Amino acid sequence: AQRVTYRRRNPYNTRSNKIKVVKTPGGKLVAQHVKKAASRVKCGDCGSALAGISTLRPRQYAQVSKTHKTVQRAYGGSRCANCVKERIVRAFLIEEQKIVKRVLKEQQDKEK
Amino acid sequence: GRVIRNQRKGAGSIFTSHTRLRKGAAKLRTLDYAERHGYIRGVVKQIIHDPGRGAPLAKVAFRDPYKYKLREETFIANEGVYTGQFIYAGKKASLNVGNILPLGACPEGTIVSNVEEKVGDRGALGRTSGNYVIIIGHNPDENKTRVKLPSGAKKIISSDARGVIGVVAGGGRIDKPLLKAGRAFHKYKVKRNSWPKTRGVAMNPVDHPHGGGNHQHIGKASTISRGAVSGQKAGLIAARRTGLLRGTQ
Amino acid sequence: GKGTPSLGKRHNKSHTLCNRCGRRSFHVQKKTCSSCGYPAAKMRSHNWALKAKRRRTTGTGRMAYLKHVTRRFKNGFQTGVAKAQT
Amino acid sequence: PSQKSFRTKQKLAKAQKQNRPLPQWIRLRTDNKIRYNAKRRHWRRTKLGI
RNA sequence: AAACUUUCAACAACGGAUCUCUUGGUUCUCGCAUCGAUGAAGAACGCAGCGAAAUGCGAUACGUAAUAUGAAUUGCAGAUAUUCGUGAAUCAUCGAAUCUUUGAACGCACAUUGCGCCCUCUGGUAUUCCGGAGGGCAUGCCUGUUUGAGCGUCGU
RNA sequence: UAACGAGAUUCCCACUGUCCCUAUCUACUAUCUAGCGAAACCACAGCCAAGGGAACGGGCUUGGCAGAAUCAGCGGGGAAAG
RNA sequence: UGCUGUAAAGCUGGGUCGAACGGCCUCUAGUGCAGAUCUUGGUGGUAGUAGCAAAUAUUCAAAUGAGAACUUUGAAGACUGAAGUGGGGAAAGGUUCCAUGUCAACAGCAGUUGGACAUGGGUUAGUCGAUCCUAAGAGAUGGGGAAGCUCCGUUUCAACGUGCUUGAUUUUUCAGGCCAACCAUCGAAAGGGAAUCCGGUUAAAAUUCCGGAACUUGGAUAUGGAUUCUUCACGGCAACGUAACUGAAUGUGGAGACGUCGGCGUGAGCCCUGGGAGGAGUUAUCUUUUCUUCUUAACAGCUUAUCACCCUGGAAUUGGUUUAUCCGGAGAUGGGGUCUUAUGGCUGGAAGAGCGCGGUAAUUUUGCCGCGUCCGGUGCGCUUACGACGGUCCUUGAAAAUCCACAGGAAGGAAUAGUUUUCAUGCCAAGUCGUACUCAUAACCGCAGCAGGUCUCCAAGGUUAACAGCCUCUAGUUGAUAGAAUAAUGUAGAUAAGGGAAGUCGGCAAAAUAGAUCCGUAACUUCGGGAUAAGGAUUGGCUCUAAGGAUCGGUAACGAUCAACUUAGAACUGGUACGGACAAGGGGAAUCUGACUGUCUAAUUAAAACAUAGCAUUG
RNA sequence: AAUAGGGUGAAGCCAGAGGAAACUCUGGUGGAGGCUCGUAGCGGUUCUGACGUGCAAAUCGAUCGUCGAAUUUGGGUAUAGG
RNA sequence: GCGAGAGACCGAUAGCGAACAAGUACAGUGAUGGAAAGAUGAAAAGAACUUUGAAAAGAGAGUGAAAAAGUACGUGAAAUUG
Ligand SMILES: CN[C@@H]1[C@@H](O)[C@@H](O[C@@H]2[C@@H](O)[C@H](O[C@H]3O[C@H]([C@@H](C)O)[C@@H](O)[C@H](O)[C@H]3N)[C@@H](N)C[C@H]2N)OC[C@]1(C)O
Ligand SMILES: CN[C@@H]1[C@@H](O)[C@@H](O[C@@H]2[C@@H](O)[C@H](O[C@H]3O[C@H]([C@@H](C)O)[C@@H](O)[C@H](O)[C@H]3N)[C@@H](N)C[C@H]2N)OC[C@]1(C)O
Ligand SMILES: CN[C@@H]1[C@@H](O)[C@@H](O[C@@H]2[C@@H](O)[C@H](O[C@H]3O[C@H]([C@@H](C)O)[C@@H](O)[C@H](O)[C@H]3N)[C@@H](N)C[C@H]2N)OC[C@]1(C)O
Ligand SMILES: O[C@H](c1cc(C(F)(F)F)nc2c(C(F)(F)F)cccc12)[C@@H]1CCCCN1
Ligand SMILES: [Zn+2]
Ligand SMILES: [Zn+2]
Repeated sequence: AQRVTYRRRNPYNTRSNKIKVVKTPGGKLVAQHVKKAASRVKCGDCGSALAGISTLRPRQYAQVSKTHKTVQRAYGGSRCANCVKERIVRAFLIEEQKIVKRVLKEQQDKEK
Repeated sequence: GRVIRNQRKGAGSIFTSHTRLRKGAAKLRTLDYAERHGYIRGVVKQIIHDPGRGAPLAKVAFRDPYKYKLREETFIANEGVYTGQFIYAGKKASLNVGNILPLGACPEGTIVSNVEEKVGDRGALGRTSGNYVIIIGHNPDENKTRVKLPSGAKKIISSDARGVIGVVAGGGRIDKPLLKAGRAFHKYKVKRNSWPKTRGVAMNPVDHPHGGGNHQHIGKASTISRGAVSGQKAGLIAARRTGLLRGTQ
Repeated sequence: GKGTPSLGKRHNKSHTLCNRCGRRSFHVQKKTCSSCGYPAAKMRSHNWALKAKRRRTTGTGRMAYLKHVTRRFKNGFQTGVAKAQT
Repeated sequence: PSQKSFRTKQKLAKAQKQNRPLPQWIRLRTDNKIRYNAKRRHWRRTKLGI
């Protein structure tokens, strides 16, 4: 079986020196150097991976258009769908409850 | 003779603390206007492990009163504090577990932790896992509060000093035996270079006051004067007594 | 194993070349030359080492400027140019 | 090593230049004393100490 | 009796004593006062028609100018090099220059020939991006200039 | 005191050239040759017995004796060398 | 050659030689050697002596040459045996690389050979590194010490921006506004990090050259498109989709960015294998035969997924479900969708390349031509990458540069007009230093071409549990002074009648045991162990038998087709052999001692010594 | 950055059996441990083997301890002569 | 340091470490340590040419006052050797 060598001066099996073995059209078996895997973009509230967002090494996000980096919704590429829904309902219910505290206080003030 | 290990520790070369994995110092907020006069609300974001520490820490976020900006604080987590909980700190804060109150605002018998010795030092007393400080009494005319410390000592502190309601989490670590030299090795791997310990009587006379002899033995009293000098203080420093403790203290 | 076997593990230089004096006496971790004391402003020298003073002192180099001072003094530190004769 | 600094490589270039035998026309000059280059160096015997 | 060994002599070796010398050393005396930010001493790397050293020199590189002098240099080669002459050779003399990369070493850094910024000129369709040439930007302190700060403080 | 131990020790079973009691075989040496070619050590040297003697001599005194040049071994002596 | 003197010494004949030297009277001293384990240099005996014995091993012929055990070529015999004697690197060396010449010295024999000697040649980058970031750490600065060299401080008791944005104005001046918490600098050729691949080419360089095909960053800028009269786009219930599709200060979030182990799944490379088409080999006889070629990069488009999520619906006769037991009224099963693109498929790249055959041009530089390059299968295989899971800790397993996104709503914008270079295409540019070679039984360090030491990647067939041992293919070496003999004594290795530790301080050394299956296993015990306790039986070859699966097709309890190596049993058979080489525990009864795993006297001590968990005391 | 192949078989989980109950028993599954046999690796017990003017100023052969962690190791960095 | 003149000084193992391409060659990680080594002849006239040899060299010849001066070069002792 054909055996391979590193194509760079680094001789150690580090995180940045991983290789894949490929067969060329010359019939040769060569080592090919592999870039590090990308991680998912994650929600800023719950930490889950966001749907609809491309998985890229961070410098590569400056090359793709805006539709691969966001979702058409409030907080689109930042927070997931469920945490956006949960922010909206919480904002509505609390601000309604604030009015119930304000109006009730006046009645407590008025009744005495 | 030679400089003993006692003395070598103070130069701080291989005996400095191992702090790469630590999660920030655990302190109360700075006393600001809001805590002096009212209260400020924050929310618990994370409860995390701090290597080298037995007690978990709480990451709590607060709004900055004076600019549009979010302030994160590192607290010592009391037992029962959960992520998402609202935390109240200030003079007018309610008596709830995790709240930060002046000691004068807490009734007699209140259990409190991370207590300030002086007003505004951001916490000195009762910080390790399972420990706490008890409020014993108030002296309003002198603005002083009397507390009981984990060691059993009683102390008088200003009533403006703060504490956090509850008991520091992680209590009960020491009830389980370490069982292994390796567990002790992993324990001090994130604390400092204090382990293993060679016994003084196993050395030669250059190394220690206990070294040498044709049997291993101390050879003079192991109780050392408080007025002794460095290189002599090995053994029981300024002991009032020795031997097995019997009866009450 | 402290002799020949241990001598096999010598491949990390303690000193490299010094910019000031050029000796290979620049200690890598201390960033100090053990010979001339670079980067201190003063040159390293000791009265207990007179032979070290001989090796690197005025006159061991080129003296590209002091060489000609005594001739310039001899003519009273002239200014100007020489004059052709009648 | 293959990986080397500019300073090192410049020293190595000068070391090669000085490792040559005497030009034989030198010996013909009036009152010549040098018969050979006494400052030769072989890579395996005496090390450069760079 | 040979061989062998031992002693002497002759010649030849081995080796470098002896003798003769000496552009060196060593001591004494006489006279003089002249290093450096106008960048020293020292370091590195280069430079010749043919050079590795030593010696000299700095991209004007075994040297440029100038003054003096008056026919060489020389191991070989060779003038678009020279002889009753602005003329060979000359660290003879020396007052004008050149003086790489450094070094107290000065934009920042230096185990990197790594990285800025300012001005003038200039190339690529360019106040901004990329390139070239020249000139700049260290610290402590003094005198002065200018622009400022303080209910320290005067007056209106 | 279970478990563990290149720790110290006694006995048993198995096992055997440890022994009775030695023999035989192989490879590499040693050996001989061509080439190459050190070192330790060295007052001078080198056969014994007795004597006397710094009380254990290669030399001295009295005897025994005594014939070139040598090779492989050897470990009595050189109160061998370090 | 002699003479004189008791002597220290003086004189003279002969030879050699080439430039200065002596007697006498005095002066002066660094003034006389056999020794000092004296100093420096030189030279013997020893002595042609010790010795040039590890790493399986060499042989025939030709060529070259004065000369060949040692060079070159051919033939052969061997070995390393993929955990290499193969192919590369980091550290270190520094020209050792390559070609030509060449043998005085060196290569402890030799030498025509060489890492030697001499003369030349040789290292090509926007994409590989350095460079940049920060790590432990190092360290300037207002300063505080110190007689001082300097010490201390770096969140440093300090009036600390070589700030930035626009509206533009040219006037190189302004007008504002926004902030200044933090930020000197150095610190990784294995951490972080913009971007390149394949084919070909040299005596010696190549991810750097040539050919072709891309990519990234920075900039400029035109066309096309998209958007706007409802000003800053539409669609989908939704998850979310798209060629585009304003967005200042400020704020927030994500990526960078992270231990380790376990089995499971998928991919890729390798291994194995059927058919077919070329080529080689064998052919006494046989073998639809033994061997060999049949390949496909970065990049572009479309498509492809476990997990996750959305919609519907409303569950006990609880159901779904992994090798591993979790999940569901906080919405399961069921039905239908969305998303990440890791990875695979098809196409472009691309057959034009490479490969295998066949025919030619010819001393020729270098080619020129034709044909084929195809279709399948398999898995507790090996390695490696990824994935979904599960365990684990008084252990919870970097930082910064850098990039993106969101929140916010400043400002500016249409009616026959501004965008926006986050949509397509087009234009320009990418500096500096390194780059040869060795990486080791000869290029590094051990004084040396020293059996020592010195970090790491790739990894074929058979046997097997096995990356062990043993044999083999590719690749590489055949190096290590040689010849003749085979005493003693050695060193390394074997066997031995009968006895069986009588030897010896002592069973030191050796022997004996050993794999796997089945059986059987005591005291004691901290209940976990002890335990492979002890102690027995079996094992080859051949011919059979049985069991254990997958995919399709409607009492299918069935047929059809395919497919892997495990297990159990029986007959027969042999000089009773058979884990047949290899590989591979001796066991038991007790005492002293340290609980255990762990650690130290590099180079005479590994222990009962040190450590340890547990226990106690002290501040 | 590195670390064959086996043995044993901890919690947790599934099924069955017994019992009035409390609970207990059996078969699987699972894959724990400064566990174990044993390579690489790391170490260095014994022959008191070789060598002992060596291959070597500490090596060589066999035998041996350990081998998933208090494991092994490169580079960077810190500690400096009472 | 720069410029001079001298000596009852030393005479190449002496005198400075160095009379010479000496603070050189070389050693050590480093601070540092640190040698040896002068003389053909007036002049290279440094041996043309022939011959034996693969060559190095030899033998003749030649130059020189001398080769009993041949770049192993003034003289050329002793140990040691033919
Ligand atoms: C009487 N003179 C005092 C003078 O001694 C000094 O006080 C310092 C004070 O500035 C320091 O405190 C200061 O500096 C420390 C720094 C050293 O870390 C800072 O942490 C702190 O915030 C700062 N306020 C304090 N730690 C010590 C006092 N003697 O300055 C204040 C003063 C009043 O002038
Ligand atoms: C008990 N008193 C000792 C006294 O004996 C003496 O110690 C010396 C010590 O100073 C010497 O050491 C001396 O010299 C050595 C070296 C150059 O030899 C140096 O390494 C060291 O720095 C220097 N101090 C050491 N070689 C011997 C001791 N007895 O010096 C004083 C003292 C340390 O207090
Ligand atoms: C060519 N070899 C050279 C060689 O020149 C050598 O020279 C010596 C030379 O010094 C001797 O000459 C000697 O002359 C006298 C006297 C003793 O002869 C000495 O004192 C002096 O030092 C020395 N010049 C001379 N006789 C022989 C050459 N080989 O010098 C050294 C050397 C390397 O061996
Ligand atoms: O002084 C006592 C007291 C005890 C405790 C407790 F021990 F639980 F921590 N916590 C108290 C508290 C408390 F800390 F807020 F919980 C407040 C007042 C009294 C307390 C008694 C308890 C019963 C009610 C009266 N005070
Ligand atoms: Zn979320
Ligand atoms: Zn220096």
